[PDB]
Amino acid sequence: LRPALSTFIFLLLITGGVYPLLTTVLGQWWFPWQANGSLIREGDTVRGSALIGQNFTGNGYFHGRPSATAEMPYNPQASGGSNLAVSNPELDKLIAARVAALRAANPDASASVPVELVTASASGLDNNITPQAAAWQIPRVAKARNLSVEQLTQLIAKYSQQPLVKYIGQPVVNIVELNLALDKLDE
Amino acid sequence: MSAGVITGVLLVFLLLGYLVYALINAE
Amino acid sequence: MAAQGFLLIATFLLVLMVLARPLGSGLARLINDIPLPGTTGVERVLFRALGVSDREMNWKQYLCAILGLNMLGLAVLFFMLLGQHYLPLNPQQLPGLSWDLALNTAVSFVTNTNWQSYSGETTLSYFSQMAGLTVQNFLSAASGIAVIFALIRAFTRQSMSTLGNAWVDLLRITLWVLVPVALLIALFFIQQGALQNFLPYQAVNTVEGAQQLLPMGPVASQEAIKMLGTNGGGFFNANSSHPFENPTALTNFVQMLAIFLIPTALCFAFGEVMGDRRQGRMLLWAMSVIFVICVGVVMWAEVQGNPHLLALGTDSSINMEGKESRFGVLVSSLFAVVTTAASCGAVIAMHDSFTALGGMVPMWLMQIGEVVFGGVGSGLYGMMLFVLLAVFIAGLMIGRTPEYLGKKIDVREMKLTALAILVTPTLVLMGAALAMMTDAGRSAMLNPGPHGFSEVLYAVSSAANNNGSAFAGLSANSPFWNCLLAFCMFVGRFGVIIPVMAIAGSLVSKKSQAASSGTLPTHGPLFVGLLIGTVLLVGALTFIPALALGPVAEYLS
Amino acid sequence: KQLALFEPTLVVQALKEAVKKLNPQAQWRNPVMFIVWIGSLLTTCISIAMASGAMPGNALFSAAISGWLWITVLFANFAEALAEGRSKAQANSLKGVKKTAFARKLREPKYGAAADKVPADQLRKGDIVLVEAGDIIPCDGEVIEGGASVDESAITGESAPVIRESGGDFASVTGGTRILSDWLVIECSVNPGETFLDRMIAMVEGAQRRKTPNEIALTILLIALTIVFLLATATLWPFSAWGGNAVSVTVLVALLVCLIPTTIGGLLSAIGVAGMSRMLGANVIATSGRAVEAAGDVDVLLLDKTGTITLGNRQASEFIPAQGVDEKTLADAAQLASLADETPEGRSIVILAKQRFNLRERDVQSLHATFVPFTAQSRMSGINIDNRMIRKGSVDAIRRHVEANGGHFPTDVDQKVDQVARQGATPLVVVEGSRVLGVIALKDIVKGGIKERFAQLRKMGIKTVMITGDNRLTAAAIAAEAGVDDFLAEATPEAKLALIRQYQAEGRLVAMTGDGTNDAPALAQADVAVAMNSGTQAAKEAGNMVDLDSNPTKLIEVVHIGKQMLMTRGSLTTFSIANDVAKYFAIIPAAFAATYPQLNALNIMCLHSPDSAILSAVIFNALIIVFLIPLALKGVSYKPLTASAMLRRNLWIYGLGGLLVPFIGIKVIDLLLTVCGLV
Ligand SMILES: [K+]
Ligand SMILES: [K+]
Ligand SMILES: [K+]
Repeated sequence: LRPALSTFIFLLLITGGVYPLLTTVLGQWWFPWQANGSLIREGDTVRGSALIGQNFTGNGYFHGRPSATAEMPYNPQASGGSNLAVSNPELDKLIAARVAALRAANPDASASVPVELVTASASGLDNNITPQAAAWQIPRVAKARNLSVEQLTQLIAKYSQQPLVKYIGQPVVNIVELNLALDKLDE
Repeated sequence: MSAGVITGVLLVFLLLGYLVYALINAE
Repeated sequence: MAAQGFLLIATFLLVLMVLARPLGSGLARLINDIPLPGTTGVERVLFRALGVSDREMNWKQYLCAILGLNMLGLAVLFFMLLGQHYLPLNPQQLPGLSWDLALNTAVSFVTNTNWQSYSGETTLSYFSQMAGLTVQNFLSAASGIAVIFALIRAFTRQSMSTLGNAWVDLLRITLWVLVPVALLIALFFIQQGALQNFLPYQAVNTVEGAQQLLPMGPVASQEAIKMLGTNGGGFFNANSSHPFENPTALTNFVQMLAIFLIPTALCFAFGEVMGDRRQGRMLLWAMSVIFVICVGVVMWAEVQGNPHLLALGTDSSINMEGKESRFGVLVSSLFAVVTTAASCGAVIAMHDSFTALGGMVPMWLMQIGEVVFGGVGSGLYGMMLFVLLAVFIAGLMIGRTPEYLGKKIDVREMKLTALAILVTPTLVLMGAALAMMTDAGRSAMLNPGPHGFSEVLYAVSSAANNNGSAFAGLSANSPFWNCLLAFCMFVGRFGVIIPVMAIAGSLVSKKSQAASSGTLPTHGPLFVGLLIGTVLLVGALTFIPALALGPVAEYLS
Repeated sequence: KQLALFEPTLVVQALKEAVKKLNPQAQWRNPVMFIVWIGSLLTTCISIAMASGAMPGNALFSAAISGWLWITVLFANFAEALAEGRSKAQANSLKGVKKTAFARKLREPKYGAAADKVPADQLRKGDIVLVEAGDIIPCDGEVIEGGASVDESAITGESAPVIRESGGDFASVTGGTRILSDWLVIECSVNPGETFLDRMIAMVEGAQRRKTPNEIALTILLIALTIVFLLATATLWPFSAWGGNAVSVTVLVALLVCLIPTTIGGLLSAIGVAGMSRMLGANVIATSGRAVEAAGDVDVLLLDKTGTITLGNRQASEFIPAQGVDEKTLADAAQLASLADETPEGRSIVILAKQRFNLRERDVQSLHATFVPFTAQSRMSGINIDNRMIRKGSVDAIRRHVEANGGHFPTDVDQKVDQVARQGATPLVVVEGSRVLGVIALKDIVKGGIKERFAQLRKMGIKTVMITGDNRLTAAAIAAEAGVDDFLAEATPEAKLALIRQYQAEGRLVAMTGDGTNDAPALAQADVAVAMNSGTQAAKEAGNMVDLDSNPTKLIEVVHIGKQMLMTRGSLTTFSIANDVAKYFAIIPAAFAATYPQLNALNIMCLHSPDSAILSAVIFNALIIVFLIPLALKGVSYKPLTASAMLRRNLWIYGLGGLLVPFIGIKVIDLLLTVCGLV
């Protein structure tokens, strides 16, 4: 009938033309930095956002979790994850290779590997590792930069968010904010 | 999918059609 | 590790009942047509300047108003995606979609499910997203409540023939339950770190030479009832693990609350209308006991994790693969039970990479009618197809007609709940049968072995039960999967709405009796101990041979 | 009447000939078991082709699958026909009484007329027929002339006889009972075909018994459970054919039958019959199954006073308190006045007053007993056997005829009206001259041990209400002797409809129970209408349930069957649905051990081979139908308890017994196939 169509045309404006507008106006009237991606910038250049995470193949940086998105790792145009199961033998091809690229790449660290540094992540855009794994890969990077552990552990604990309650999440070390500020400490 | 596969499907839909017809009736 | 594993469940339910109690009395007034404080006078304009006569209506007229809304619910959305290229707010140059991918998702957001078989940041523009997939994200969560408002009304009316009015209802759930609650849930996310803007995709020169193109767009508006309406359509490919949709742990704990916010307070609202508070309080006492058992299994099966990681020289056997390190395993294992028992479908962690003993419970809890703390809408009448089943085989072993809240359950109200239950284990046993008989379905698998069967089985189980979760290894961009699901989704919702209104229309013309010396007490730890025993058995005997070839065959190997 | 024969070794031999006459396509009205019939059909059709040429060749196995699935169908029709065969001889225990008669009638409507020789089947309604003593009653009717005692033993099994009256409240006489004492002239009220005995015959003898509306609602679950188990087994073949090689159909039909609730579809047609036969064995004639099934929920019952609570004899005798009159002279001439009281109510004071004295020192008509019957101008019966007059003074006509000579009583008799109010009786006044004897009252004489029965009925939680057309004064002393919950007097039969609709408007189910023609408007509108056997033959027809021994508390034996026809239906569902847990722990590690060998850890019961395990499931699904035939025939016994205290109890036996027993039954039968070591 007639008022049936007359309800939907009113529940097309308030629903998805007022409400997402009203969040957009109130998102930038109060929270200008986060609502635009929470970017970090160097003048005109943009050194990524504080949340997404980059590829850190270089030596003197903190390596993140392996991503395995579509074309390149840490590609935010796929945002997926490696959906390999436990019963897949192709999974052990990667993990035994991802330690073989990391056991003989951190020769002063533990023979054990932190599980975050070797397995993939969910979204493939994990900018965060645990502080144990952040403290695990200290003695190469301090050796690779001629820095001391006692300031680098102090540097890690600077960029270390923790949850409000100690079981809502996990303790978290950010990577992009660290490695961008690792080069500031280098200068 | 051989010739006997589509025989087994139509034997199910005969039974699945019969039990539905029994469910909508107080026979 | 279970010391901080037990505390997570008890914190999640403590805050839940404190928030769902004063919303239960909020939703109680809308069932009895009592206006909220403040909306009086405002609804005098909006129901008249638009024009809805507040005419009471029987169930046949009521059913072709929710269905009638959801026939031009997808007719707009199927045309906003084929004609996507001729639309504004496209900072990229995305074309019009294919007909199979459109019909897969034109069904999918009407159907309270939000199955996403596409990468959302390489498929959709903003106007395809904003005014096409939030306008249906409201009108599917409200479409489920306008059914379940007309079932709680069907237990309190006496010998009448009128449920209520649909358009008078639907203008209250959107304008005064969904919007003013998912506005604060939205604006909390921007503070915490989520995304809300209309900018084009901002390129990045990283700290190394590689570049990346960060997808921006209105997210936190679409994110708020992605969790509140138990709907689960993520803006990106990763439904709840992309950092712009869920930045910290605190957003995650709000989103876990936002799933069980309507279908928990809607059962407290069920206690208010019947008069007996304990009548609805036992119903959570039957849902949440299945939930706590089905979390302690999954948390135990993921602390144990992949056993191969110890042999490969890692630190622990903890299955951190496919889980965001922002979140724990204990938080990820909690979410993947909340998002699958409750028809939400927000993936926080890719469900393939679970252990098969812990990946079976999120595939259990979909297949068992989508009942245990289920979706907005389907959480209560999905349980009322099992309450009205457990009243039958309890009252009949007393020597008594199966009375529930005074209303008797006659033959006409068992010819329907048989046909109402039988929709969801038909399609997950016909679709999973059909997709294993063909080559267009089996070639879309990702993992080999018994787990590759579980990807077919998890997919069609999150189509008839209207979840929206996915193993996501199943590359379901074929025209077979985009149309097999779209059949199995449209029937899995609207083949349950019709035999619930036909139940509800048959329970208004009856007369509620009073309690006496011999009527069975529905409240209490016996009938709850039977209602759990009826849910976990009819959902057990009908899926063990489907699960014993899936992940049980994977786990024992 | 032994009332219980499970295997009388002649019914079961006459049963198997009829069970094999249920195998062809007439089982399709039982869809739970009809799938098992097709399940037993094609497993032969597989094994016959497997015997000559097929892709597998294990014909010695699959012919043993079909060698028990037909046995499962043969056991479902066994229990279905056994209760039907039970009700054959149950009806033939009284059917063989009606055809043993042939009549004779009087052509004038008085006793002592012209006779004939006419067989009893040729009679109709409205025939002046004569039955002298010593014969059997050929046809039903009302007694209009004569009063005698009859032996109602052939139709309901009684040691004792029962008396009758002409034109009072003993108009009930049933064709087939022996007459003992005197002659009776009755007029037939029914016809052959409308016969009270035909009510039991055409219901039992034939498949005309429709399903009750709770048996119907149970099959809808028992269909909907087979709809899933059709899907969740016949789609296991595409689930299994992908990984490795497939699973044979010979298992997927055995798995399909072992999950279908076969132990109810074999017994649901047997419960609905054997429950109705237990009703007849408790001397209660049920018109349909619906009034039995509705009787489990009844919380309000009603009773008549005249005939239902008491024997309907409307008579008593207590004393003669009088100044100057001796206690020895109680039955001096009042007994003679009771011999003058030629009504059968007057026969009580002959009998009931002498039960302390037995002063039998007189003769019938030796002292010139002028037997004057019930008159018209005085409305009484008297005798001039003393020198004075002896007349039964009525309520008002004490002054009109008996104390019409001017002589009256000192005021004790004025307070005897007050003693009627202290008694609640239907009094009779006798005054012989100036010597006022006073009042011999006639209260009512309520028969059985009803005090324990109403106490047993209050534990079942049913309100007891007395309903009479007589005044409030009589209902006081009767209710105190009865022990009813409530009472209500002064009710027309229209007002008796105005109480049933004062409870049916409240949603409750109403159990009217009565005998009279005033009961017949209330009986034809109430829910459970139990008509007494002493009642009028228009009230039995207008009701919906007729007792055979005039027991008012025999509704207790009705609710004890209307619950047993539900407790047996409910328990076997949660027995059979709980069975399927251990069925998957017998089939699934055995059915897929060719394809998935890693499922062998799910074999909890340590079953021997992946073929005998499936054979143990089909045999256990076939045996446990037979071992629950004594459950489907003898009902489920129960303490009369509350709801939530019995539902706890009724799941230890079934909701937990349905789990553990198949974990026992598969172990034992596989051990029987290991000690014998066959397969
Ligand atoms: K999804
Ligand atoms: K559902
Ligand atoms: K079912």
